Amino acid sequence: YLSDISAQLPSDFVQGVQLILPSNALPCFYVILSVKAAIFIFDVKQKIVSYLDWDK
Amino acid sequence: YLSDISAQLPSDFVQGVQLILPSNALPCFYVILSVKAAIFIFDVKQKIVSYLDWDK
Amino acid sequence: VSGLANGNGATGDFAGSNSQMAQVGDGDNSPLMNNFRQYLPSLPQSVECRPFVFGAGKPYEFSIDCDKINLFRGVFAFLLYVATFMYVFSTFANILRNK
Amino acid sequence: FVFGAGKPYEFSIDCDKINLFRGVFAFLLYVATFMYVFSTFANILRNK
Amino acid sequence: DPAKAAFDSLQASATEMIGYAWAMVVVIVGATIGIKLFKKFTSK
Amino acid sequence: DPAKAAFDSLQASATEMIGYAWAMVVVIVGATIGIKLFKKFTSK
Repeated sequence: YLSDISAQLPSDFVQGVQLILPSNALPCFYVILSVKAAIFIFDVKQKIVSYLDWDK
Repeated sequence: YLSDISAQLPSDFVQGVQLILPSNALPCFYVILSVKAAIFIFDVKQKIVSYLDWDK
Repeated sequence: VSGLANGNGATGDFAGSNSQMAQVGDGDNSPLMNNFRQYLPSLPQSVECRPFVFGAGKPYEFSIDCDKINLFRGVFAFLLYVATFMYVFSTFANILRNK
Repeated sequence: FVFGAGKPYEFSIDCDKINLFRGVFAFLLYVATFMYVFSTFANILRNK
Repeated sequence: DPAKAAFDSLQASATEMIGYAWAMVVVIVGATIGIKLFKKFTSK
Repeated sequence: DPAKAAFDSLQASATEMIGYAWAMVVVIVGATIGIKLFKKFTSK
């Protein structure tokens, strides 16, 4: 779905962002995206251990 | 993850915080962090008592 | 059923799900959630602070200086770390509370 | 858009500075959908 | 017309200043939209 | 130039006052950011 609803920041609104941005800004964002993934693997793996109660 | 995204409050914005802060401020924050822990032990221990229904 | 969770493998009738469970992943790396990463919005990077000059050459020339902007970047860093520590923490605590 | 057709006080809100807004507005709508599709796949087993 | 000359000078000057202003507003609006995105990504 | 002397004095005075102001704003902004953090920690 995400292929045709795509747009990029105009080139005039860069000089702004690159005057305010700290160093830990983008690094932080990536963390918020890695914490998500981790929780999805935990969830899938927790539901495969519950299939051990189907043989009783 | 929390080791490289680390930053500390600049030293000029202290004189402010130390003019407004009550006495029960930081003590309260710690409570909000202890209530969290407690609920995590309750949850883990409540799921070990449900394994008593796997032997039937 | 233990080998499709340990990541050791399964041999038998459970030998088809050993390729479906490789797509799920292990740790932080998930082939399924890395498909979403070629389509991430391109955000600009971080450079050192340069001044901005209003009115180059004219009697009315002034410049927004960097000394009072560097102080903002200091407070801004802090308020982004505090807001991530209070997210990582609170997501470990409520791992069994189905959010 | 033209305010005051024909009169001495005729002015027009131009398109050059409106086309720039539509540029930033597109971006801020894609960012807000990518961060919705993503977060709904991740929490598919967390009963929302 | 000693007035026409004067009125023309002041319009010229005004046009120059509006140009410098359209610059400054794009630098500041950039910054504001950039603080608002990062804060959002961070807090539910 | 009895005017040059005067104009110079007033600029000197102005510079001094801007210095005192940059102080006051850091004390008040500190306080405001400190009330906003504590309230957040307390209410979901």
